[PDB]
Amino acid sequence: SFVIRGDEVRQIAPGQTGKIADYNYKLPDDFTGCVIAWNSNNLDSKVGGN
Amino acid sequence: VYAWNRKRISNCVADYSVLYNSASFSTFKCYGVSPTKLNDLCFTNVYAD
Repeated sequence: SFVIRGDEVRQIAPGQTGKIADYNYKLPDDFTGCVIAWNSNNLDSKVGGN
Repeated sequence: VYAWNRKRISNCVADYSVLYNSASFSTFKCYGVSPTKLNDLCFTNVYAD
């Protein structure tokens, strides 16, 4: 578990691309499991940025 | 979009990694090529519309 920008929800998958997938958290091409995510703007954002 | 812009690109170093890192693009979809390969693959011509 972790937090990302919503634009990066695209990157968390087997065989995917870009700076999160390549450089922060990598899934194998034969992953066996589930990916789950939810918007957390009301929890994790702050009026001065978090 | 009735009369779209066009350019033939030739004779250049095409580092797509700037565009690949700029994932702020709402979509970046490829057909017949995986986008990862574009810095290792190369071409006679490219056309940008």
